[PDB]
Amino acid sequence: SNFINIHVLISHSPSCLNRDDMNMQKDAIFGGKRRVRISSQSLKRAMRKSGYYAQNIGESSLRTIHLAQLRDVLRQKLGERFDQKIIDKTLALLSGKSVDEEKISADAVTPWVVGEIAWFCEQVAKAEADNLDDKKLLKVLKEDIAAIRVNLQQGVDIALSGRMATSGMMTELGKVDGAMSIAHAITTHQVDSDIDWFTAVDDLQEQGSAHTQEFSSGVFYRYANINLAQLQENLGGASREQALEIATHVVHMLATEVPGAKQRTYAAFNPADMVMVNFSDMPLSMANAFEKAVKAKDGFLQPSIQAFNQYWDRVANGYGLNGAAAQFSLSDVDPITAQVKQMPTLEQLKSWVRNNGE
Amino acid sequence: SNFINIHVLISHSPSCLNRDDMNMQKDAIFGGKRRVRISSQSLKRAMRKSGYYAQNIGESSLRTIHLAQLRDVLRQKLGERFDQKIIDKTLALLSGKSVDEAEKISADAVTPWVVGEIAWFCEQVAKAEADNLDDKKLLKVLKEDIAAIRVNLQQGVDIALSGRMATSGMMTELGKVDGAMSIAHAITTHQVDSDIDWFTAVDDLQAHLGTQEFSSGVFYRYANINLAQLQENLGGASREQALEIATHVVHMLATEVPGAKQRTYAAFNPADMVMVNFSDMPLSMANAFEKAVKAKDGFLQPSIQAFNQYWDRVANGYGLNGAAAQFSLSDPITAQVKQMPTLEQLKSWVRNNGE
Amino acid sequence: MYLSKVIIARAWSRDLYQLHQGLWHLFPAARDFLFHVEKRNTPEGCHVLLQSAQMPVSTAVATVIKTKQVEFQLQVGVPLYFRLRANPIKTILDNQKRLDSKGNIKRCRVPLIKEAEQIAWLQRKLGNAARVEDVHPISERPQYFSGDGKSGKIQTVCFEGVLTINDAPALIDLVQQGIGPAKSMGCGLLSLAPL
Amino acid sequence: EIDAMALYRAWQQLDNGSCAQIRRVSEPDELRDIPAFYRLVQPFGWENPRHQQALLRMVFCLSAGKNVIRHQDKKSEQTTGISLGRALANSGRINERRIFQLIRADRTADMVQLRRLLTHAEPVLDWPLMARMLTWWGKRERQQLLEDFVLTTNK
Amino acid sequence: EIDAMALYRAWQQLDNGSCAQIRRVSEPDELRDIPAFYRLVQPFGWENPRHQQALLRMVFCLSAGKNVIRHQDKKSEQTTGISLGRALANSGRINERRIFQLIRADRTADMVQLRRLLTHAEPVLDWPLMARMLTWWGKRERQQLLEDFVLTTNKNA
Repeated sequence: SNFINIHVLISHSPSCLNRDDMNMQKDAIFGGKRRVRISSQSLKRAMRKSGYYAQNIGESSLRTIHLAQLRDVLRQKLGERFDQKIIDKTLALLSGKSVDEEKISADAVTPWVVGEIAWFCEQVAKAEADNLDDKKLLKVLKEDIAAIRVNLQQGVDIALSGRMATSGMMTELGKVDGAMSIAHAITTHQVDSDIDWFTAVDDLQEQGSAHTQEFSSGVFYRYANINLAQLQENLGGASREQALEIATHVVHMLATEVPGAKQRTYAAFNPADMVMVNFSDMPLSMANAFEKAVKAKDGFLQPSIQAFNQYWDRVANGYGLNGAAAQFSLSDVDPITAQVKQMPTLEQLKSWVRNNGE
Repeated sequence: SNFINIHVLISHSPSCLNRDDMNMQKDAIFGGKRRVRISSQSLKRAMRKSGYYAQNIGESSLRTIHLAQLRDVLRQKLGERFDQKIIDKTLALLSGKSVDEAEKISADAVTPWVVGEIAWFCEQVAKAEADNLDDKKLLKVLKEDIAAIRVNLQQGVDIALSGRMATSGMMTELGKVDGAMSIAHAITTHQVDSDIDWFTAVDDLQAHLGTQEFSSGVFYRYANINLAQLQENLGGASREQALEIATHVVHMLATEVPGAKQRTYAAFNPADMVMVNFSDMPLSMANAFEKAVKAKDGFLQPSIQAFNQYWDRVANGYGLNGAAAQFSLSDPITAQVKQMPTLEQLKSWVRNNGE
Repeated sequence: MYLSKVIIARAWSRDLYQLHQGLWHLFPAARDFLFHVEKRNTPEGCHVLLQSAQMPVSTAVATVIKTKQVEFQLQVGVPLYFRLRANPIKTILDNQKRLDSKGNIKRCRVPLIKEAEQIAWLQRKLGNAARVEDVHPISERPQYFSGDGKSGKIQTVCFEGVLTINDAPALIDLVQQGIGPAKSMGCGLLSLAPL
Repeated sequence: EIDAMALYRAWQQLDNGSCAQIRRVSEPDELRDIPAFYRLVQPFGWENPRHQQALLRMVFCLSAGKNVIRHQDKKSEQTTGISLGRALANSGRINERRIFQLIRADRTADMVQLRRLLTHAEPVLDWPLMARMLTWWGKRERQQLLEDFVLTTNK
Repeated sequence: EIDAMALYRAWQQLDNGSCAQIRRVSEPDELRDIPAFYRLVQPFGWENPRHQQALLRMVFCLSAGKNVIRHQDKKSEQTTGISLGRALANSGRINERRIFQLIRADRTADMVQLRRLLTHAEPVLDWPLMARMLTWWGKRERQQLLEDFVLTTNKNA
C-alpha cells in the first residue's frame, strides 16, 4: 500500500527536549489537558544530524542563507572541476545574483545539497555548447525535471521533508514536496503545569498522616507517515524496495532518537518501548487514544500501550482497514485482535518492513 | 425523504488545518465562546482534489480565469475530435471574450470548467456548419433544452454538488447551476485557546524567530443533500444514482481532511462519530454545542453525548419520523436511531435509501 | 514559618534592588525571609510569594493579600514537585586585570549557562537532602538593578521539576535558609508541592 | 520637546535580551509593565509626560523585530521619504481591507492590528514620518495612511 | 488651479460597485474614510490640498445618485446657467423652509441637508455653478440660493 504509517511510543523525562521563546518546555493542550510537546522540526533535525543517519542514509543537506560561506565550501569541494567562475555563475543562475566572495544574502533558508549543485555545474556545459541563452537552458531542463531528483539520493532529507524555493531559478526546477508527514510528539498523559503552590503547601503537612500517586517518567506518542510513491518521485524514480529501506531507517530513528543529550529512559534494556508499522491506502494517526487517557497504573507506558491497542482495534474494525501491520511490544498487555504480526526485536520489524510487509 | 443530513464528529491532534490572510487559525464565536473553524470551501476543495474522489466519482472540474492556458488545454484534449477554430468560437461564445492567442486572457471571476460540457457544446456548434444559425438563434434552442446540458454534468460532479455562478458569455443563460449540497463550516464543539509554536530556522554556518498558531479540537461537520435538486443537476439521473454520490460524500466527509500543514502537523484522524438521517426538512445539530462542551475526560465523549441528547430533544419536540442511522467507535445507544458497527454498513444503509 | 502573597506599589517597585527594600517594611536586624517574583508588574504593582518567619504587616506600599501559618512535616522517599528561582554562578578572578579595595585582584561571579552545569549545581546544592529525579532549568533573561549607588546584573535560572526526599530536616532547613546567592533579589525560594 | 530618531538606533543596538522581553507583549499598556522598556525610553524620554503615549506606540511598533522596520533616508528627488502607506502598499504582501480595518480600529486594538501588518510586510520607510503620525494618530493620519496605500497601489 | 467638469463625467461613468460604496455614506468626513473616493479624486485632485474641501462637498453632493443631478448646458438665449436655487424651485417638490434650514445649517450639517434635498428634487442645473458655490460656500452663496429659490418660485406662480 502506498502509505506507511509509523506509530511510536517512547519514554524519557519531559525535561529539556525542546524550548519556548522564554525557554519554557513546549506544550500542547489535547483532550482539554496539557501535554508536553516536541515540534516536528526538532525531531526531524535530531534525525538529520543523527549519528545513525550519517552512516545508514548518508550526509545531511546543509541549510543556509549565507552565500559567502557556501561559495567557499563549493569552490573547495568542487575545485577539481576546472573553473570557479562557472560555479559562481551556476549559483547566480539558481539564485540571483552573487558576487565574490562579500556578504550577499539568500532570500530565505533553503537546503543545499552539494551533489545537485555539482550536477548543475555538469549541465552548464550547455552554456558554452549552444551557446544556450540561460532562459533556453531553463526551458530545456524544465522539460526533464526528474533528472535532477536522482541527485537527491544524496540529500534524501529534502526528499523526505521537501524544500520551498521563493526566488531565482530553483523556483522553476527546485520545487520539492512531501514525502514524509510527521506529527508533533505529544505525551499520552497529563503532566501538570502552573500548580498553585500556595494551595499545594496545604496538602503537604500531614502532619501525623505521613502518607500518593507514584512518581513517573514521561511517555510520548510519535507519529510519522511516508508516501512511498511520492518518495520515489522525489528520488527521480527509484525502486520501491529502496524507498522502503529509507522508510525503515526512518522507523528506527523515530523509535530511538531523543533531542538534547537525552536517551529513552529504558534505552539500556531494549531498542524501543513500542513500535507499530502499518501499510495503508490512506494516512491514519492514533493520537485519539490519548485524548481521553491516560491515568497511571504504576507507570504510564503499560496503560498507554493498552489504550493504543484498544483504539487500533476499534478503528481497524470500524473503517475496515485490511493492511500489513507489524508491532513491537515488550510489554505484555491484551494485544491487538485484528491481523497484526508481533515482532520480537526491532530489526525483525525493520526487516518485515523492508520486504513490503511480507 | 428528499433531504439527507450528514453529521460528523471528528477529533484532531495539534494541527492548523485552515488559516487566514495573516496566517492565523480560522475561528468563529459560538455561544459566546471561541471556536476553531475550517471553511466549508476548504472542505469542499479537500474533497474535490481528494484521491477518493478521482476513484469513486471521477474527474475534478478546472477552475481558472486564464482561458489562454485553457485555450491550449482544450486544444490539446479536444483537438483530435474537433477543429481548432471551432474551439475558439465555442469558448468566445461561452465566456463572452475575444481570443487573439495573445497570451493574456482576462476573465471576470474563477469559473468551474468541466471539459465534457465544452465538448458537448462543440457538438452543438458543429450544427453551425449546417445553417449557420446566428448565435442568438442558437441561444433559443439552447434555452429550451437545459436538461440536455445537465446530463453532461455527471463528469465534473463537484459543480452539481456545490453549484456555479456564471456572469459572462453564454454561461449566464445555460451555466447557472445551484445546489444540491449544503455544507456548514466545521466548528469545534468546545472552546479553544490557540497555541503559538515559536520556531527557528537553524543556519548551519552560525537567530530568526517565527510563530505558527496551532490548536487541537473536536470538530462538528454538517452537510446536506437535496436529492431532487441533485437529480435535476445531473440531468434527471436516477434517485438510485443520486444516493450513491451521497454515500460517497458521506465517506469523504467522515474521512477527508484539509492538507494544510500536514507535513509538519500530521492530524490524519478519522471521525469518531457519523450520523446520517433522512428528512423532509434540513436540520443541523450545531445547537447541541451552543453550550460549549466542557471536558470531563476529553472533549469527544461529552461531545458525542451532547449530540445524542440534543438529537433526542429535537426528535421528540418536532416529531421527526425519518430514517436515521449512527456510527460510533465509542454504548448509550441513543433512544431510537439505528446503530451501524462499521462505516461500510452506514454507506450501504444510505445506498438502500435508509432501509 | 509563614508563607504569603504580597503586592508592591509600582512607584515603589521599579528596580529589582528596591523590591526587597520594599518588602522589608512588612516587619517586624538580620534578614529572615525569602521571596519569589510571580508577576513583575501589574497596574496595582508587583506580585510576590513571600516566605518568612514572621507575619507580614500591610503598608501603604506593600500589601498582604493572604497569609498562612504552615509547619513543614515531610515524609521520606516521597516524590515532590519543586520550583526554585536561583542565581547559579561561579566566583572567579579575573579575565580583566581590575582590582578593588585592599588592592588584590577583583573577584566576580559569572552565570552558569550550560545546562549540565546548572543541573549539577542544583543537585549539588540540594545534596543528601533530596534526589533530583527530574528537572527543567529555565534560563531567564538577565535582571539589572541600581545600587545604591552601584550598577549590577543578575542572570537567573528557574528550576522546575520533581525530586525525592532523602533527609527531611535537611530539606526544611534548605527551604528556610534559601538556596543560592541573590536571596535579596528574589532568588533562593524553594517551593515544594505534592504530585 | 520632540523625540529624536536616536530612539530607532538605540532600538537597533540594544542586546537581544531586552528585545526578547519587549517583543514578547500582547498590548502596549503591557509594555508599560516591563522594566527594559522604561530603561530603553528613559533618555528621550519617559516621562514628559506628554511624550508617553507616542513612546508607547513607537516602541510597540519597533518591538515587532530587529529588522522588521527598515529605515531609509529620503531620496533627494522624492522630497520626502517613502511613508508607511506607500511602504505597506509597495511590499505587496498586504491586503487593503486589513488596512481599512486599521482605519476602523480604536485604542489598544489599532496598534495590535498594526504590528501584525508590519511583521507581515517587513516594510522600508522614513522613520520620523511614522513617528510623526504615531505621535498624534489622529483620524486624519489614519485616513492619510489609507490614501497613501490606495494611491501607490493604483500606481 | 481649478477643478474641471470632467469630475461629473467621471462620476457618471464609474462602476456601480464603487458608487455604491460612496453613495453609502452619512457625512463627508466619512467619505474621506473609503478608498474608491481617493481613487475617484486622485486626478483633480488630492492632495493640493486647497481643493480637498471642495472635492469632498462636490463628490458628497454627486453621491446622491447616478442621475440625481442632471447637467444642462446654459441656453444660448438665456446665457446664464440654471442654478441650484432655481432648480430646486423649478422641481416643485421642495418646500422653502427646508431651504431656510439649509441657510441656517453649519459645517457637516449643511451638506447632509443638501444631499437630502437633491434626491427628493431630482434637479437639473449647470454643474459648475453648483461647483463654484460649493467651492466657497460662503454666506453670500447661501443667501443667493434662497434669493434664487424665492424669486423663481414667485415667478413660476
